[PDB]
Amino acid sequence: GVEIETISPGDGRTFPKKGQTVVVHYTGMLQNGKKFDSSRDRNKPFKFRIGKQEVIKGFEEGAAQMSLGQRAKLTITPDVAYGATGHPGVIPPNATLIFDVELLNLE
Repeated sequence: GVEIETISPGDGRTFPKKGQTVVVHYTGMLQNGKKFDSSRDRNKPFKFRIGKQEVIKGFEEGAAQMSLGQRAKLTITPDVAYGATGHPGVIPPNATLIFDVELLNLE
């Protein structure tokens, strides 16, 4: 599943909803610390839509438990990421993924 370790609290009231556009900064790492993706390098927020299957399952599941202004470390098991196949490029089979995520806005 998804483990959430809070670095900075959100308001604890305002969470992502169906029909909303989620606006976040994120950085994705393997367990060994290596980066595979980021929004922070381009220095601009990344947007994705709840329920629209635009990101891996674990990432959305984690974000949906975050409130406005929260920054957290999401630990995501392979079965809700890329699983036994991994993905072309950095991500190997059975990769538990680490995401540094900040929930900036909901549009």
